[PDB]
Amino acid sequence: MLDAFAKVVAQADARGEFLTNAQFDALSNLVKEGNKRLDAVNRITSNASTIVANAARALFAEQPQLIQPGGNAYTNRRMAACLRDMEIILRYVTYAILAGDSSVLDDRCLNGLRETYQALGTPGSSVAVAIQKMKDAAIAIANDPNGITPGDCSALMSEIAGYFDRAAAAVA
Amino acid sequence: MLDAFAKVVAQADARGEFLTNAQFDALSNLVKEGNKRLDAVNRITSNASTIVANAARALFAEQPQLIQPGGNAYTNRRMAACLRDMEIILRYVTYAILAGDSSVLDDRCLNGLRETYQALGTPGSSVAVAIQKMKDAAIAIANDPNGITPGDCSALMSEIAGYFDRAAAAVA
Amino acid sequence: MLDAFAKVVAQADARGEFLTNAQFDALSNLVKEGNKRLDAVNRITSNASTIVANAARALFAEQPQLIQPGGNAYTNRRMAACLRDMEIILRYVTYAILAGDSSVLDDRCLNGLRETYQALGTPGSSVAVAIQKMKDAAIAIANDPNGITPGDCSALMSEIAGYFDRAAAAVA
Amino acid sequence: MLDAFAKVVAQADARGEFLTNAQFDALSNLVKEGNKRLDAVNRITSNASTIVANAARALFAEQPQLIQPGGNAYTNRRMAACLRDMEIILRYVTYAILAGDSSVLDDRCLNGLRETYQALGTPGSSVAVAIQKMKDAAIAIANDPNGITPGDCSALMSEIAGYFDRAAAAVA
Amino acid sequence: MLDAFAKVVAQADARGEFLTNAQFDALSNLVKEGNKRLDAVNRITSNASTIVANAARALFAEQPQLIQPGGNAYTNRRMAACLRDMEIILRYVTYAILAGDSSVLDDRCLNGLRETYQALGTPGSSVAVAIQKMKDAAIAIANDPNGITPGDCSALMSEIAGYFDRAAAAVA
Amino acid sequence: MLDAFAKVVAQADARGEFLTNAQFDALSNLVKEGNKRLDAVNRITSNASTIVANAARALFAEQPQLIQPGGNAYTNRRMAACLRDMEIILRYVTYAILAGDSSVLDDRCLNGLRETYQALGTPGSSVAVAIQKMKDAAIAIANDPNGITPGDCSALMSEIAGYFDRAAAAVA
Amino acid sequence: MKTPITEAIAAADTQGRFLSNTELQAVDGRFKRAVASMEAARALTNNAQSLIDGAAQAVYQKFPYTTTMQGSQYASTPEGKAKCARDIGYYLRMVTYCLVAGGTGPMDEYLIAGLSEINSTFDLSPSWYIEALKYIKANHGLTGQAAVEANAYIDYAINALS
Amino acid sequence: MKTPITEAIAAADTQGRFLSNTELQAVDGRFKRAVASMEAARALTNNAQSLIDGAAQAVYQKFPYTTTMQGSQYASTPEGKAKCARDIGYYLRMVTYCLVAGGTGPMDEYLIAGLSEINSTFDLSPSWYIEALKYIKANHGLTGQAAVEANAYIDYAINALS
Amino acid sequence: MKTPITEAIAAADTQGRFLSNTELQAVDGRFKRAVASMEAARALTNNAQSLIDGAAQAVYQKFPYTTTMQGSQYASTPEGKAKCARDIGYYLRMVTYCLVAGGTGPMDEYLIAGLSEINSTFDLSPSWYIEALKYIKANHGLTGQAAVEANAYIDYAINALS
Amino acid sequence: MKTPITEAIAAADTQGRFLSNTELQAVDGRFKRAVASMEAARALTNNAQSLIDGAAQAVYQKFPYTTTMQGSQYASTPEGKAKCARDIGYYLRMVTYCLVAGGTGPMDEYLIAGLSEINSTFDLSPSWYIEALKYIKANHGLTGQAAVEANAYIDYAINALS
Amino acid sequence: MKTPITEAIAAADTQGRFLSNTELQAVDGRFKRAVASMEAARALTNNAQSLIDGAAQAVYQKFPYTTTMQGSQYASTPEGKAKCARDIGYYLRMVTYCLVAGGTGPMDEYLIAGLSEINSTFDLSPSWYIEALKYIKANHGLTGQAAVEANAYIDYAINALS
Amino acid sequence: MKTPITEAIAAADTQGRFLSNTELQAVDGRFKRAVASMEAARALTNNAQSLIDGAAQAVYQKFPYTTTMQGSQYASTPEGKAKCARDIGYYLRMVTYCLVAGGTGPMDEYLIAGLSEINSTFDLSPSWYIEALKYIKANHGLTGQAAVEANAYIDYAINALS
Ligand SMILES: CCC1=C(C)/C(=C/C2=NC(=C\c3[nH]c(/C=C4\NC(=O)[C@H](C)[C@H]4CC)c(C)c3CCC(=O)O)/C(CCC(=O)O)=C2C)NC1=O
Repeated sequence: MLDAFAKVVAQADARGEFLTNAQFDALSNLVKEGNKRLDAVNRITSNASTIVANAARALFAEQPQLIQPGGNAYTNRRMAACLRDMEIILRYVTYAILAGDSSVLDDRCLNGLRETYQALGTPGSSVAVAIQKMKDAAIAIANDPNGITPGDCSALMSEIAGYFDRAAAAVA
Repeated sequence: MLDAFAKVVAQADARGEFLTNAQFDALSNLVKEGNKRLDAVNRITSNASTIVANAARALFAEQPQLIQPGGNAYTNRRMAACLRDMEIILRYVTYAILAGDSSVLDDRCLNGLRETYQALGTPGSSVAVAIQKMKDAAIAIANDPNGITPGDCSALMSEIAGYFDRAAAAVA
Repeated sequence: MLDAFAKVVAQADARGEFLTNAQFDALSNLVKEGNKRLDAVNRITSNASTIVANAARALFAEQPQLIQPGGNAYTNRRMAACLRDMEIILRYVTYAILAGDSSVLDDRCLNGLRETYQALGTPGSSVAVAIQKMKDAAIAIANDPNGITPGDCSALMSEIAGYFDRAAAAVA
Repeated sequence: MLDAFAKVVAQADARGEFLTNAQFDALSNLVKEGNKRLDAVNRITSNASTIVANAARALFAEQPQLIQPGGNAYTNRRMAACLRDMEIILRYVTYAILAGDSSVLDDRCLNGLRETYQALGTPGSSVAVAIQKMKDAAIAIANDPNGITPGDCSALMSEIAGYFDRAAAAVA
Repeated sequence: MLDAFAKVVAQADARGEFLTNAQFDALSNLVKEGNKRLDAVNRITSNASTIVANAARALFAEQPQLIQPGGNAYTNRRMAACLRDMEIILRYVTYAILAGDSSVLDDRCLNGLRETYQALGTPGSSVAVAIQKMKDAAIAIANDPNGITPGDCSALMSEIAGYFDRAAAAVA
Repeated sequence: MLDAFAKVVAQADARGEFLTNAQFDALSNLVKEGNKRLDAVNRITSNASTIVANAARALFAEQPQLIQPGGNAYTNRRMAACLRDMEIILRYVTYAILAGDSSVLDDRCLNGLRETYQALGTPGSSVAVAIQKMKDAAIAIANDPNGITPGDCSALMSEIAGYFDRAAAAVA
Repeated sequence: MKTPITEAIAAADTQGRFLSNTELQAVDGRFKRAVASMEAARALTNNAQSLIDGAAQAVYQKFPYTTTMQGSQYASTPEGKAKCARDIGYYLRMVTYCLVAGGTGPMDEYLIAGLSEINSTFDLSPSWYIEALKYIKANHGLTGQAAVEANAYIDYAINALS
Repeated sequence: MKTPITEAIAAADTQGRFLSNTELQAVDGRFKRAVASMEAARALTNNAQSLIDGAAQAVYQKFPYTTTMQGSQYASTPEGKAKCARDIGYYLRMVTYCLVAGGTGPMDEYLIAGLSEINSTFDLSPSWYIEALKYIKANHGLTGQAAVEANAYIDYAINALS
Repeated sequence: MKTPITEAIAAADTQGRFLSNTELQAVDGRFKRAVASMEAARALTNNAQSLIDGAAQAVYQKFPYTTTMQGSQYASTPEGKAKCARDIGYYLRMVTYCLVAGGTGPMDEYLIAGLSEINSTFDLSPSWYIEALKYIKANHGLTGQAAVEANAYIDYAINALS
Repeated sequence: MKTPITEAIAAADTQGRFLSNTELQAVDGRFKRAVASMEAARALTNNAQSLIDGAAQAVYQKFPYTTTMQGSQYASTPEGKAKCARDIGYYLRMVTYCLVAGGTGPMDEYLIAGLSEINSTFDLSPSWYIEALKYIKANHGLTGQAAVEANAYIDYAINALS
Repeated sequence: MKTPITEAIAAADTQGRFLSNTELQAVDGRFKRAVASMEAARALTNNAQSLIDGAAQAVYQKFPYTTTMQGSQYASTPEGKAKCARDIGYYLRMVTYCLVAGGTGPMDEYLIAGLSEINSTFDLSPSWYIEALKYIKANHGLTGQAAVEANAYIDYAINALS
Repeated sequence: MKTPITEAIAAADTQGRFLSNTELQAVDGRFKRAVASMEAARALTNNAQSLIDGAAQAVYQKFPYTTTMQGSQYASTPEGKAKCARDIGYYLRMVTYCLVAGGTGPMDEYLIAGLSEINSTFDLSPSWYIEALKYIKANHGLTGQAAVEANAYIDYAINALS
């Protein structure tokens, strides 16, 4: 796994180079914006159970075929697996936010996931919907202006959305 | 693994349905004919060593190439493996008879067997011959009218033959 | 694994045959030349650290791209792996010399090696160069006329070269 | 493990003897009373969750020291372990009832239990109380005259009580 | 394992109590002196190889019997083990310093050590000497007034010495 | 494990000494008598099945209590274990003969054997009898003057007897 | 799926053994008990609607708050009422499948596995379901061994929720 | 017990390594955050009684049946009321211990481990406890980073019950 | 020891489960089959001497060399004759124990385990024993289900020797 | 296949080590013993027919029933006689292969592995084969170290059958 | 690669857990220490050439034989001098990467893993490198916490060579 | 301890097998090679002092700095000179023990195991020892197979240091 700092190091090591002033400046800037990133992770994590439950409930309201007898999330074992997978994907998205790099999400979660769902007969497009609904809820919570020192977390929200989209694209 | 009863349940569960009167009646009928099925399993099993030995001896009499030096059942290790495989296939055929369903035979024995024999250089057509000879001996013993309350076990014999044929088809 | 004697036995066993007088004579001749074979193994093994180190140093002098930052033998972990692989290949070549048969080298070392290097991004043509340089050094040491009872070890040297070539061909 | 039948066999085997007519008669009598034994196991098992919960609640009402901070059943981990042990002991008592022999209870449950509780600092006398309360509830349920063909299950109840007492004696 | 904070919590939990104002104040004071504790760990660790090597060299100068043929630290395997044990003990002493509690040192290192050395025939009194020499070197380095903001680290040095003494007492 | 040569080395290493001329001479003498030792091992091993079977048959003729129902070698599992133990002890005695040292026999076979037999209820005095009968048969076969170049193997026979006695003493 | 027949097979298979008389006795026991089990199955099936509808009311009577409290996990809207009746019907259907199979396998596989997770995640109280099962047990109308069979599987479910 | 210091040690130990600068930075982070954590701990402690008493009422107001329904698992007798207030006080005390330790270790060890088993066996609803925790979160009176610290551990408990 | 009851228990135990109805059906099957099994046991026991004595003669008639050939593994001395009659009596006693236990456990434990090793080591031919068992099967005098029970355990032994 | 050379290699390989002098001494021992082993091999080969034909008669003389008794496992038909002579020739050929290889590997791989299973399944008596091997040992015509080599592999086979 | 952030993640992941406050404190510690670490990184980088060139001379002054002795492992030719300066520059670059990452991961992965093997195989003395590192430590020109950061990673390397 | 005899035993033991002819050939090879090995052992022993004293000088001549440089790891004091001569004598004694045992076991156990750790920790250069071993090899005065034996164990040590 890499974090944002490790990734810049790795790139410099393969060139045999010390960091440039621009590179140093870019890492410094990440550090200076780090309280925003810690708030986003704390807020999402703190609301994880409702983000998952609410998105699940909505999915199944929109896609009743998934819970009808014979559907992929019918039976309590299948439902529990489906709920697990939502919490897993959200867990690895939040690791990516803390690290500022998608490598942990790509390597430990998304790699081979498409093929796993194909072999099972799980509908990846429906997984993607679930993801998208968690993304929307997560960003809303992360970027709530109440109860926090005011400031602009827009770049960070774009970065968070990109991780969720990356996940949704990898399963559909 | 499924037995005959489990298979009807599984089919009803995927439709979200209680059993119908026809379904109930069909399972009742299996139960009512169960002493025949227990006799067939007891008789075959009780004669397993001779069913295997006699079919093996006949195979090698008809196919001397199998035991000549260089043949697939030459050397005591290869002969012991060949004899083992006959007893295995017969063992899983008798489980299928007790269950009234081929699933245990398909899943634990026949799946991948064709490919195993191809990789080894074992002749599956010759395995099939062995099977057919065990089927004939097994049915003769199962359906012997001496020493048993008289009745008609013809449907059951057709069912038993079908399991053996299923095995023979999966290896050739 | 087979040695030279085992290989003749295996061939006779698949034909169901006792050995012929020509076969016996050929094995006897190997035995009679065995002191040469023990000298060759003792001499190569006794010089293994320099055979590896010297060939490595030459490789990297001729192919500086391999050690530059980003190259496959850059970083001490990659260099240590590269040195390990040289010692492994030399180790299994010397087993083949003792046995008078390539089977141990083919089965335990060369099988799948090409594919391993492809998956890694290791340059097999450069591995082959390394091998060739070890072959040249090994033969020179094995066939040094100083400090040994004089005689003709030319057939044996051709056999040794063939094992090294077999290795070099399997990786490129 | 032994059942009642196995135990008589084992005893005869160490003497090198066929069974006597008295021995045969005693086993026959067990068989003839077997519906009572199946009812007792079905009734106890069917009520296992309340037998455990009710005895636990009573224990802790009588022995508040066990749940106060610092007590052996304070913290949810310790409480869950204590509840587990009650269900374990009841489980192995019901196996003994089905078998008509204490060997499974002695060998798989009671052996070493006293020493386990000593090393932990668990009060075995309090475990014994728990057991006794389960025994009383179990027998009451087993021997309820409502909803069953009438008959005398008194000998069987004495046998069941003896297993529970055996358990209670082994832990205190 | 416990740290200083965990130990106060554990004690309060077994009494069922919230912390007192005195307890809170004592933990606050540890936090306020934490830069000293981080300096001590960084300085000792940074010099670990020389602390071990220098104490070892002195031990063997004072106790030549340990390295003479037949002695417990004669042969390179025994010497390497002896050096390992010095680095282990120093490693677990530094964990104890970071935690402000001996539990990690007691539980993972010192428990059973006396008995291990008795079974081996290793002289624990000589191990103790080694420890004492590392303690003296460690404290000197930790409490060096050059190159650090001036202040009084005397209480901390007494605490560090006590961990080393605890180790030395446990092996002799 | 040690052989005769290793044991002399170990003793010299703990004194820090090169070998003396007497020590060298004693090892040379072992080498010079080595064909006798190889004959003894080849002869005993070549007759292992009858040495075991004959001693077993005699044991049970003299000690019928061992095979009567309830006896330690009654039942085929117990008999097979008893026969196994005879072959094991003979196997490790022959390793000791090849090595010229009892260490392999002591360390891999005899250590803890007495205690194993006590825990089982196996009669060690009867094991000793079995051993003694194998010793007598083994020595007779080893020291048969027919079919071998004539010479005096008396010292070697005393050494072999001592290993068997050592075994018999360790189990009773 | 756990039935007396697949248990017998699995046992022989784990030991690499042909079926023996120990196993064929177990199957005979299953075939003879099937008379009572199938009586129970057919009755429960025939009277399913009334049992389901009665059981749901029993829940609501024991726990009136479930008919009033705001939230999607309660039966205070038409959608919740329908989810609840659906669930109770699942439980009864699983009881009928156990009786048909001769064991707990269908309930174990389709309902018990994951049950704790489901109830916690969707805020469904186990005691709601226990109440429905107690109603079915009191009101199924069976007697003799058919009643013993139905009650064994109902009480299994109750224990799984406790 | 999981704290930032015992995590740092355990990490170095699993790799057989001395502490490095990676680990000493983590401890410094803990020492600097302790200022907010200890503010939160002391406040919650000082106001424990009122928070506990308020939280129990909030439960009873959300779930009125718990004050009326017959059964020992409810708060319809004096003994039940006392069990409930006792439990709520355990939860708050565990929050204070997390803030003191700098991590979840105390709550994990003394309360979460076994929590699902306890609630199921004694028929205690998770949602009762979630309601009490939501009250504490709304009413603790903290702001700034002290509030972020208290809420992180309260919300951890809520998630453990969900 | 493998019996239908200890199999049922072992199965529940491996899964950490109370006994369920699947297991109690298997035991009932055992209790009902015991009627035939115990008929067979008592008959074989009552007629043991004559069966044993007849079976040994059948061996000697099939394999006459066993009465003449020199060697302790043969029945050409009084001691050998006694060993042979003793062995045949062991086999029949083990058949009676299987019928009493309701399974193969007694024969498995006391005779089959180690059987191949014993026969090889002492140069006892399996076919001698098969012949004795075939005689017992032909001559036990049972019919109906008692005969099915006796023959199942006799044929088990034959298969173990083949 | 187990030979002194493949044993030496396998040993070094298991430890990830180059060959050392310990291993090269073992090979030299093999090369020097090959003089006796190859004498024995060539003799046995040259006289194979007469040894095989003599050995089969010795079997029939020790065990006359094998020439008369009805059944395909006996030598009472031309086909059985041919199977028996074929088998004896396999055993002798395997002895010659051991002497050529310098170890038991060929006999272990091509004949011993599965031997117990084969003899039991086809009702072949081990003692028949032991008798044939004893004849070969008594009648091979070798002396000195060639005889020691042949006898070591013959006696290995005998032990494998015992 | 080992950094305080990837350690925190890996810890939560091994336990299958979301990040908690224990982990976010460790990251904050890293973010605050980065001020000193980045000062140190930039300084070392800016003055790299002079540090590298000075350090190599210090080696040669401590160990004069390295400038005269014949052999490719020494700095007695232009090619050797260049290899040595190259190596010293690798070590300093790895120190700068540790300071940038906030941990030992870059040095561990790119230089320490395999280091003992490399030095032994190419006959490079560890003490040469220790001398160069001691020079860098004495002459980097840093003070305060920037100096503590640089020295921690320099001394880590020294310990790895000892 | 690894010798050709304990290797042969260990091999048979790992397979649970009696010794076979494969193993006894390996021992014979050892017994015949012992003639050369023991010649070499006795010579090296007899001339040990002069070899040790010569070898130490060769080190000092190749690496003059070792006689001047300040530090306890060098031979610039009487104590260092004595440590160095002691070490060289250990290496030669271990060579003599290998020749006596017929394998590498004594050197493996008493010197090689831990060797890398020792040299690194005490700052002893492997190349010092290689130089001493090269001197012994050039100057031992042996020829023929005795020389091949001595050189095999000297070169083994050299490889272990490389
Ligand atoms: C411990 C392991 C071991 C080894 C290593 C060993 C080697 C060995 N090499 C030998 C001979 C020899 N070795 C060679 C070899 C060569 N001659 C040439 O000029 C070549 C360049 C070279 C090529 C390989 C020669 C020529 C002989 C004499 C002929 C023979 O015996 O085959 C001899 C016979 C005695 C002697 O002449 O010194 C032995 C025993 N034996 C051992 O037991």
